[PDB]
Amino acid sequence: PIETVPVKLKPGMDGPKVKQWPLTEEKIKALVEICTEMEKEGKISKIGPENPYNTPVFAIKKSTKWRKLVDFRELNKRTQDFPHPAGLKKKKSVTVLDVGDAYFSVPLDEDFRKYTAFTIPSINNETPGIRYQYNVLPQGWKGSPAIFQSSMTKILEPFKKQNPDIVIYQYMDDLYVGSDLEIGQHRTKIEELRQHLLRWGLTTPYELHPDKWTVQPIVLPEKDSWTVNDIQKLVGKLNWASQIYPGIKVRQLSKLLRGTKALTEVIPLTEEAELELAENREILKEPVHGVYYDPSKDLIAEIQKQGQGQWTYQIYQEPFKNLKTGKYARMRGAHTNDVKQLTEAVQKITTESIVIWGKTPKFKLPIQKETWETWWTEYWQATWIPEWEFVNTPPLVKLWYQ
Amino acid sequence: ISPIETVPVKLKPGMDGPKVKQWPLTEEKIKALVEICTEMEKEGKISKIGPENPYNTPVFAIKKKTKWRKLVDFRELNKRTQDFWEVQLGIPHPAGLKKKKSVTVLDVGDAYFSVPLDEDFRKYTAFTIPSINNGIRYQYNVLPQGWKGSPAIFQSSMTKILEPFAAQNPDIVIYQYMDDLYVGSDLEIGQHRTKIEELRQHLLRWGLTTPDKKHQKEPPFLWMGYELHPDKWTVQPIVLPEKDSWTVNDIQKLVGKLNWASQIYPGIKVRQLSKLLRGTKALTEVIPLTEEAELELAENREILKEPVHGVYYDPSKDLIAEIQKQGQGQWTYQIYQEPFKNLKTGKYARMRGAHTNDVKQLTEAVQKITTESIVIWGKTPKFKLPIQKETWETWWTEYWQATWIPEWEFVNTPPLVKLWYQLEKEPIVGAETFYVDGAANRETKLGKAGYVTNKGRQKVVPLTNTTNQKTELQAIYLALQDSGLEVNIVTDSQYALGIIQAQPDKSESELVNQIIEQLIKKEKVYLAWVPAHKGIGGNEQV
Ligand SMILES: N#Cc1ccc2c(Oc3ccccc3OCCn3ccc(=O)[nH]c3=O)cccc2c1
Ligand SMILES: [Mg+2]
Ligand SMILES: [Mg+2]
Repeated sequence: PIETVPVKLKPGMDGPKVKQWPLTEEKIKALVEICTEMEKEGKISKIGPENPYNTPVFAIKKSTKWRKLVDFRELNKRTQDFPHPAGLKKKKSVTVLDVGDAYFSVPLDEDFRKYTAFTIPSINNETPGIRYQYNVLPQGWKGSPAIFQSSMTKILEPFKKQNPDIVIYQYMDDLYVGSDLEIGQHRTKIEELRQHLLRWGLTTPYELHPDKWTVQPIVLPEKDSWTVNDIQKLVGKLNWASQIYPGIKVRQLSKLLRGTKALTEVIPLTEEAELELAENREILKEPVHGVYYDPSKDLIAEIQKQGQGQWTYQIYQEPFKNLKTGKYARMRGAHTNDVKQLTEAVQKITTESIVIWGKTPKFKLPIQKETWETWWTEYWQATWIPEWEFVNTPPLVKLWYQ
Repeated sequence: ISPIETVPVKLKPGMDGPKVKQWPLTEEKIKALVEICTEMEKEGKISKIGPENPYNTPVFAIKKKTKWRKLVDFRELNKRTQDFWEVQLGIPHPAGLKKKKSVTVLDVGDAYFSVPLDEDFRKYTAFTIPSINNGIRYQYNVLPQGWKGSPAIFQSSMTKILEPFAAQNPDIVIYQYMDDLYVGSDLEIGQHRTKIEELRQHLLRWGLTTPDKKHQKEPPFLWMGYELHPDKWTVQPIVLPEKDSWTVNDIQKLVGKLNWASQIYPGIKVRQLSKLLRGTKALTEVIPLTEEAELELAENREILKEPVHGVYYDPSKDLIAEIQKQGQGQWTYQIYQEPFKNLKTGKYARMRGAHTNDVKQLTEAVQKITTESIVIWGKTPKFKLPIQKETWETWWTEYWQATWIPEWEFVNTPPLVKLWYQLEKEPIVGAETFYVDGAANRETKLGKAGYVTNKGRQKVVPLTNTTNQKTELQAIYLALQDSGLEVNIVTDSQYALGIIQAQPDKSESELVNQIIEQLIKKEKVYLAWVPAHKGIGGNEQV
C-alpha cells in the first residue's frame, strides 16, 4: 500500500468549503467517540488552522452502534479522475453489500489529504469544532472505489470465474450482486461471496427484485354512477395524459356535460362515450414511445404525497418524458410520520436509480428546507447521499399520479 | 520564545509578497515608531533585516485622544495570503451558559505578539520606518495585528496551550473567545482564586500575561451587547431613535436593534418595518412610514419601557417552549425551564409566500425554535402549544407537503390556533353550481369577471388595470358574493385553484383577503377545476 495514487482536482478549482450543521449532544458525543477510535487507528489525524477546507459529517444508526457518515457531495463534484452493466436490472434478485471498510486499508495521497478536512461541531459555539483530515481512503468519496478498483477486481476474480452468470456492479461503498437463481440459492451464493470477502480481509458487517420494477400505467376511475364532477375529473385527467399519449380523445366524454349542469347531477355513459373511455383505457396500457435515457443529462426525481402513507414518484430527464414512475407505501403502526416515509422513499428511489442507470437522481422534495435539514439523518440508512432541492408543486399533481 | 510551535503559512499559489511603498507621513511619529520598534525589538517581537528582503507594507502611528499605537495596514498582504480555518464568528448564547458559582474574566495582553510567526513567512511582513533625508527595515517574528492569519493561529495556539492545564483540572470550565478566557468553577471561593492563579502562571510560562491585579473585570459583565450577571443575563439597553423622517439605513439599524431586543423582551414585532424595507434602493432615500409601522414601533417602545432578564441553563431540568399569536402574520415564543423564568424569547414573522394560514406559520415557528434549540442547548425542547390535536392532525394530514410535528401538549390560552374554514372534498348536493371565468387584455389591462350558473343566473363585472390571474380570482370572489351559504364553483384557472386549495387565512393581496372573509362566512364550498377551451358548461367570452 506504500505507493500512493496521486489525486488531482479539476483545473482551476479549490477544495470544498461547506458549513458543518449543528448537531444534538448525542450525535456529537457519538462522533467524538468514533473519531477518537479512528484517530487511534491512524485513519484520521488532527489538523491546524492552516487548513481552510471543510466537509459536513453526520451520525446515523444505519444496529444500536452509531455510524459516522461524511457528506462528500461537494468534494465529489470538485474531484474527478478515471462502468455500468445494463443487465443488472433484468436480474431476478439483487443484493447490496457494504464493502466500504476495505477503503481503510489504502493510504490516501498526502497532498490531497487536506481536502478531506471535517469538523465535529460544538454545542452553542463553546469551542471551535474538533478538526480532522483523512489519512486513508474515506468512505463516500468517489475517488475511493476508483483507487481500490484493481484490488476489488483481484479479490472478486475467482468468484466471477466460478459464477459467470452472476452480475457484480460497484457503486460507491456498495456491491450490487444480481442473479436469476432461486432465492435460497441466491442468498447462499451471496453468503459465499461474503465469506470470500471476509477471509481475504475485506469486512462486510438489503435485497431487491428489479424484475418486478415497471413504469406505472395511468389508471382511469371505474364507477357505477357518474356525476358531472366525476366526468370533469376524468376529462381533465385524460387531457393531462393526452400530452404523453397522442391518441386519447375527450370529445364523446365532454359531450355529456355540454352545458350549465349541476355538479352532483348523475350522468349516464352513452355507448359512444364509453367507447372513447374504453379506447383511452386501452391506449394507456402501452408504454410511451420515444423515451430514452441520456447519460450526459441529469436524472430528476419528483415525489408527491398521496396521504395514508402513500407516496408517488417520477424519474425523468426532460419534462413529460418519464423514464420511470412508481408508488411507495408503508404500514403505519402509528410510529410512522411524513419525514420517515419521505426519507425511506428517497432512499428506495435512489437505489432503483443506481441499479437501473448507475447514478443518483436530483430530487425535488415536497418538504420545507429546514425541516428536512433537521430530521433527514434520523431515518437515513444509506452510505451515499443524493443531490436535492425543495419545491411544492401541489396544484394538479396529486390527483393525476394517484 | 520558541516553545509555542508555529503554524506553517503559504502565500496563495502564483502570488508574491506585497511591495507597496511606505507613505510619508514624515511627521514626528517617526521617532515614536522608532521607540516602539526598539521596545518590540528588545522583546524579540520584530527584527531588523538585511538590505534585500525584498518586500514592504505601510506602517503608521497614532494616538486617538496618553499612549502611542503602531498601526500597520496589511490589506495587500492579506489579499495575497492563504485562507485559514474560519475563526469563531458565532458566540455562545448567554441562555446556553450553565450557571457556575464563580466566574473569572482573563484578558491576555498583547495576545497576537506572544505567538511566533512561521519563519519562512516572516519576510513578507517586512515594513519600513522612513528616514528624513529619503529608512530602517523591520520584519515580524510574531503574529502581527491586522494580519489575516493572526486570529485563527492564535486561537489554535491558545487551545493547544490550554490542553495540559485543562487535563489536570476537569472540574473547571474554560471558554475561549478571542483574547479573553472565561473561567467558571463550583469550587470554594479561595481555592477558585487559587486555580485561577495556577492558570495565570501556567499561561505565563507560555509567555501569556493575564490581569495582575484582582482581575480587572467585575460582575456584571458587558459582553457582546449583553449584560451577564452572576444569577442572570439580559441585553444592554436599547435606545430607539425618534425622527421625523427615516432613511432606509435608519430603518435597517432600527430593525437590527429590535431584532436584538426580541431574544429577551417578549412581544417584539419587526414585520411592518421590514415591509418598509422591501425597497432595496441604495440607502439614502426617505422611506415613507406606514401607519402599521408607526403602530408597531410604538408598541415596541411600550415593551422596551420595562426591564427584563433571562436566566441561565440547567441540564437536569426539562427544556420547554411555548408559542403565542402576536396578531396578523406575527408570532412570539418563550423558551424556559422554570415556568416563569425564561431562558430566552423570540419571534416568527415570516410569510414565505404571498399567502399562508395560521397552522402553517405555527409549524414553521416550531421548526425555527427546534433549530435554535439544537444550536444553543444541543437538544430539542418540549412544546406547549395553543392548538388542539384535531386541528393540527387534520391540517398535516390534508397537507401535501411533508411535515414534522413533535410531541406537544395543548395549552388553552386564546387566541387558539384554528382552521377558520375547510373546503369540501366532495361536490355539494342542492347547492347552486357557479361556472366562473375572468379575463383581461394584456395590452390594455382592461378585464372582466363573470359567472353562469345551473339555475340560469349569469353576471359580468367590469375591471380596470388588472391581469388574467387577478381576474380569475375576481371571478371566484364574485361567485362567493352572489351565492348562498353552500356553493359549488368551477374554474379553469390553475393559478386560482392553487391559491384557494392551499386554504390561506391571510394574504398580501386584499382580494385574496376578501375571498377569505367570504369563505369564512360560508358553510360549504366546493372548488372544482376543468381544462380550459373544451366543451364545458361555463363556456367562454371576450
Ligand atoms: N466579558 C465577559 C464574559 C464573562 C463570562 C463569560 C462566561 O462565563 C462562564 C465561564 C465559564 C463557565 C461558565 C460561565 O458562565 C455561566 C453563566 N454565568 C455568567 C456570568 C457570571 O457572572 N456567572 C455565571 O454563572 C461564558 C461565556 C462568555 C463570558 C463572557
Ligand atoms: Mg479582550
Ligand atoms: Mg380561463
